[PDB]
Amino acid sequence: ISASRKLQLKTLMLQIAKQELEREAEERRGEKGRALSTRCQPLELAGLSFAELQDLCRQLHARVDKVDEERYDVEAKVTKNITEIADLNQKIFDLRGKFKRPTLRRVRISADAMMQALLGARAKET
Amino acid sequence: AQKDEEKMEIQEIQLKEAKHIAEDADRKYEEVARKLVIIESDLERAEERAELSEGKCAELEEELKTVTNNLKSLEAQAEKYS
Amino acid sequence: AQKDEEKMEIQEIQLKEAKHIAEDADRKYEEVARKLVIIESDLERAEERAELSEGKCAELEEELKTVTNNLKSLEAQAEKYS
Amino acid sequence: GKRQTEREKKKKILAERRKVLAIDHLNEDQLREKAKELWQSIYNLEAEKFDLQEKFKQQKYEINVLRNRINDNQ
Amino acid sequence: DDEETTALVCDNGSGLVKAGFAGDDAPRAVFPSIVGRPRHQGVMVGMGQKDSYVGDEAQSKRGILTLKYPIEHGIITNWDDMEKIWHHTFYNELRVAPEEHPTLLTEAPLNPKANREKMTQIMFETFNVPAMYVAIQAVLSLYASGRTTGIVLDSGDGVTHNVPIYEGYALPHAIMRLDLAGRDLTDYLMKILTERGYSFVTTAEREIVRDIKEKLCYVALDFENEMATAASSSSLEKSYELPDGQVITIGNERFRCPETLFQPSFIGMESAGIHETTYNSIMKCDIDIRKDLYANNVLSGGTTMYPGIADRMQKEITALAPSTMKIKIIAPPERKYSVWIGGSILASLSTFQQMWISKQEYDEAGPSIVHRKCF
Amino acid sequence: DDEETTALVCDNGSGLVKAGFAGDDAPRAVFPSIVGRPRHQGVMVGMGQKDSYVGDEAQSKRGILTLKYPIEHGIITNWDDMEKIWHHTFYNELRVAPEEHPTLLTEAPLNPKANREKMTQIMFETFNVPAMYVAIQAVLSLYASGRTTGIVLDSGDGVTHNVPIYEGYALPHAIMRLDLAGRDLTDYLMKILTERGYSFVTTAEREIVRDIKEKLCYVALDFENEMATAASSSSLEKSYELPDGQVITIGNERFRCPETLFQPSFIGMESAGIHETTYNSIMKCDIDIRKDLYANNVLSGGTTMYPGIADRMQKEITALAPSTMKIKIIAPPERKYSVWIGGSILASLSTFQQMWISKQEYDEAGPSIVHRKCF
Amino acid sequence: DDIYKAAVEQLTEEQKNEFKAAFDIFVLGAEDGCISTKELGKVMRMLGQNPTPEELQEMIDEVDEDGSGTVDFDEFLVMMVRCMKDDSKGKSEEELSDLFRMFDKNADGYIDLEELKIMLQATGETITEDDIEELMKDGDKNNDGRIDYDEFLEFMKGVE
Ligand SMILES: Nc1ncnc2c1ncn2[C@@H]1O[C@H](COP(=O)(O)OP(=O)(O)O)[C@@H](O)[C@H]1O
Ligand SMILES: Nc1ncnc2c1ncn2[C@@H]1O[C@H](COP(=O)(O)OP(=O)(O)O)[C@@H](O)[C@H]1O
Ligand SMILES: [Mg+2]
Ligand SMILES: [Mg+2]
Repeated sequence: ISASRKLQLKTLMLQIAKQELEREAEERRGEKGRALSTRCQPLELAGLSFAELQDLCRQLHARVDKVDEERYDVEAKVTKNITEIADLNQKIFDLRGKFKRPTLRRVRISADAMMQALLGARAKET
Repeated sequence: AQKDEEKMEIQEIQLKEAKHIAEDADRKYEEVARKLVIIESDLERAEERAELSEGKCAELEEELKTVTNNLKSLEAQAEKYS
Repeated sequence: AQKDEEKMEIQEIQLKEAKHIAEDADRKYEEVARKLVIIESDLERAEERAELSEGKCAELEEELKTVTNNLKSLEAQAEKYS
Repeated sequence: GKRQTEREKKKKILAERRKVLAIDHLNEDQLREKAKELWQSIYNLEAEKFDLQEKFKQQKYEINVLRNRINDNQ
Repeated sequence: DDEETTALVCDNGSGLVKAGFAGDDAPRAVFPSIVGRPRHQGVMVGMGQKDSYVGDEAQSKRGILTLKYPIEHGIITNWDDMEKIWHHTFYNELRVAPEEHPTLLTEAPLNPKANREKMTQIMFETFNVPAMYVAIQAVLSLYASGRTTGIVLDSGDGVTHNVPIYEGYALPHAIMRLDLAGRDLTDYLMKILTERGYSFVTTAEREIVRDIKEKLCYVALDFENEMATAASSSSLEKSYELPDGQVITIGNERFRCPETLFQPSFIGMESAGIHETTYNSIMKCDIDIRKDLYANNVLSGGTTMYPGIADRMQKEITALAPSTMKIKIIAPPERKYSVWIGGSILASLSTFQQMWISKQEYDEAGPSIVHRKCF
Repeated sequence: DDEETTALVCDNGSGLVKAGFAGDDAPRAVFPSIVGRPRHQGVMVGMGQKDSYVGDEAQSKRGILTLKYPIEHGIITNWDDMEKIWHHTFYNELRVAPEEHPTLLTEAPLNPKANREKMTQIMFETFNVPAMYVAIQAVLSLYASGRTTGIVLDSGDGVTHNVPIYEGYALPHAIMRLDLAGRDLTDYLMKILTERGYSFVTTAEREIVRDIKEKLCYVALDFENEMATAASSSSLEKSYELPDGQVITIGNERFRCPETLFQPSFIGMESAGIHETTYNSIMKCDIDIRKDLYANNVLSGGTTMYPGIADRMQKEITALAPSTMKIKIIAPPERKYSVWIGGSILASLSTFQQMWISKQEYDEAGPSIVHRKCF
Repeated sequence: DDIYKAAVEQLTEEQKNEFKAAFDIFVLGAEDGCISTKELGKVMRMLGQNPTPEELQEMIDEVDEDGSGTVDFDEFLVMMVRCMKDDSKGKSEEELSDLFRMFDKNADGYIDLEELKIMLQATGETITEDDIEELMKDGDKNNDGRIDYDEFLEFMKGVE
């Protein structure tokens, strides 16, 4: 309940934030692992029918074109959603933004200066 | 005597500053009082306007109900003559 | 030195006078500010009640206009009926 | 130009990704290196597509949060 | 709701875009169709100022915008702005992606073909809907009344058209389209207000004059008697408070603004009023269905909401028509959204479910598919 | 602090130069902008007598100097003295070399171009700053209030200007700049004090009259009643001790000096007071943003610190304005430094960080760059 | 004020006595031991700063926890440590929003007591139920029962 307990609560919230950041990083690591595991397959092309290899390369190129088309469609949709989200956030900021701008206070000099000012000429050791 | 004179000068400085503080406080007090009177007048005007509007609304409600009843009676008569 | 001590004495007199007047003015100013807050709150409540009454009166007038037009139309219709 | 804009995105992306591909003249080594380049392109496309799907999920979350704050604005 | 798929009943209109899912009673989102770029310079940095406010957002910042409607008279004159309006309607007012919903636009009769073809091309290429269908704005208003015959006068804000229908068979040779509508009445009111001293010029103040017209104007039962009464007594002068104070008093401008409908000579138009183009539209029909059309005259559209028009029009037609026929004017209280309610009903029908223009059909015949069997 | 780079928010003003680093609450050094050469001969040798005392040093030796302000009405009339003032401000009051700090000057609206161009040329050639930006003195005062709309009346000491702003879009056609300000009030007070016997003539005694004006004068709520009261009772006569004794008693000169603001006919100026130029500035705006400007009237600048002005101005505008609108006058206690606080806030913004006039840009286009996109 | 309250609490009894010696240096002549506008104003005039009592009263209100209008020895200590500032910028709003979303595993747009106690269990430290209720009440001024984006932002407003 004390101010020490409030500092403990703040430190606990900071630790929770750090744990969430670590879990986000490990989730990204898992995403990379799963993406590498599930996506494609390596190719061995040693000493085969080279015209047949060329035809297989052409079919793979067609598949790559299809994948690129789908990727570009999803890319355009993602960009449009990003623009819409930016517009909505701008609307929210214009609605309830305003004078929530923080500032700092520096007119009051440190406690040592205040104490030496109140002591007068006595303040020499501290 | 010179020490007493210096203390006297310090006291006069303190006196002048205290007079400044007192006069500023008085001026703030009287200005706030004037604003208070003005707000009182404004509240009185708002009371007047609201009461007038309420009386208007009651009269409008009664006349509306009367005209509605007349309208329904004429509707029935129109259906009969149809 | 005699004159300086006289000045010290009148200085202390002025100090006491000024500080007492300052305390009285501060207390009165606080009371006035409290009363100003009270009256301002009452004024704001009266203003919002007035706005509500305005909206009510507007709605009532719209309804009355509609009903009156329908009434006049049906009255003409009943004249033609007879 | 809207229909032109759709045709333009699709056709110009195709033209950027289309090349004069003559697999006949290439030997085994060049053919396999071209396949490796294609696999690198596939890796890039899949990585950016997964980034896009994660961005899509974040977009849905942001939309929900914006709706909640709109509700809180009354 | 759940599985399944609902249709989007959009209705472009001219002045108010009305949209909503099929099967409801009222449109979900109704907002003016105006796109206004800012016109001043702008000095605050980081305020998040956009380049174009559309829809109902530009009716609140209209003090520093230059609003411009993208639809002049039924036809669409500025395709980029119309595309922007549609995009806003789909994504922000309904929040449903168009990739998973059929659409049912509406179009005035006798409009240019290129407008309709461009509309379908946009809907299929940009928004990429599954299937869209374009319907005439009067047949829907006849649906909403629950009739199957009748001659409907749909006096919108862009254009007033008068489509007679009998037993479900429309008569294409009897459609009388007149270009006087609510916008011309707003301009004429703004022009006659200058006779008292009030000058409205800016495109933003046209909205204020529109509000005055909506709230105060009414149609006189007899014009000359009202002109004589307003010139002697002062029982008509109704006052109105501008968006900043300085109340104004409207005298005999009240019933002179909407009188233009019955005497289009006021704004210099040659044609006859809406009271006589209906009678002419009836007389072009066959001699055996004139009684039914006389008895089932339907009113629709926004501009037919003036207090006292359903009596003036009946009096005028009774004067014109033969004395034996009974003249009845159907004026439902839900006049403004009548077209959209009819659109919802039509989209909710099972028999209609195979009339949509499916996307594969458009891919095979191009945008000119709309004029074909799928009308 | 540490790494990184802070901006210098200087504010030339006319009467008090206010400066300080960006991101604080109050200016670091505030001192009068006067440069006074000695005028007598001087007989002591080796006393270390300089040739010109600037800033706050010349307010202590003013007994043997001839103080002369380098800024008359917003514009700068004596460029060498202004350069001296800037050099003092940078090197002795802040002790930061300008080679490592961006600067943000402020300028009144509707000022001559040559003044602004010379200002930027000096800042880039003599002091050799990295980048400087010039901002209108009213937009900053609107920043400090935390608003985004409102019409701000910034009655400084040189010139009083009244810039209306809505939603961040300034209205350039509604700026009403009037050249009555604190200096003319000082001269008029010095001129009416002669009616009791006190004659102040020397340019040094103008400072004493300024102190009298600051400490004693107040704005009357109703002018005629105060004139009648001061002519019967003696409850207003407040005394003041000159820098040498001989106390003086100010009678009805107390509220007659600042009354010139609301009746500029006292000093022979034709124009209307600050109570009516605000209403005129509002009425030039569009009809739909007048309510917001009425409700958010902002006061700033030093001269608006008279005790009782925020009530007189509200009473006057309420008399002029329509009875329905609510008139509210924002008078923050930190009025004097409002422009500088706003300047600090603007310089601390991230969105603003790319609007500075970088030195390479000046090298490519010359001093006329300030009128260009980088305003 | 909260970080300053924590710093004063972290002082031992000896450090509190040293700060009370500082207090006595500051509060010379104070009747009630509380530095109202009087002593603070005289000290400010002595220092070379020329403030108004509004800023001092706002400093009090940030630290006046009872509503008495005075600044007692504890509140005076917060006034003392107010001479230095470090709680600035509130960390990063984007970081806080992302970590709040991570906290909101159900993505409801608000934080529930269930996920809060789940994260507390993950931390595992001793929990004060009264302080948890106080935090929930302060966040849920609208009385929704769940901590929101603005609610938790104002929880960390001015905090570090
Ligand atoms: N209550 C009303 N009274 C009078 N006129 C109205 C009223 N409501 C709308 N209007 C007029 O009708 C127009 C709206 O017509 P609407 O039916 O929305 O056109 P559209 O067919 O394009 O949808 C407005 O411009 C206005 O001038
Ligand atoms: N407390 C005060 N009461 C009355 N007038 C004041 C007060 N403080 C300053 N002034 C007047 O305002 C002027 C200072 O205005 P200021 O805002 O510094 O001008 P600038 O815009 O050039 O900075 C002084 O010349 C003085 O006449
Ligand atoms: Mg229509
Ligand atoms: Mg200024």
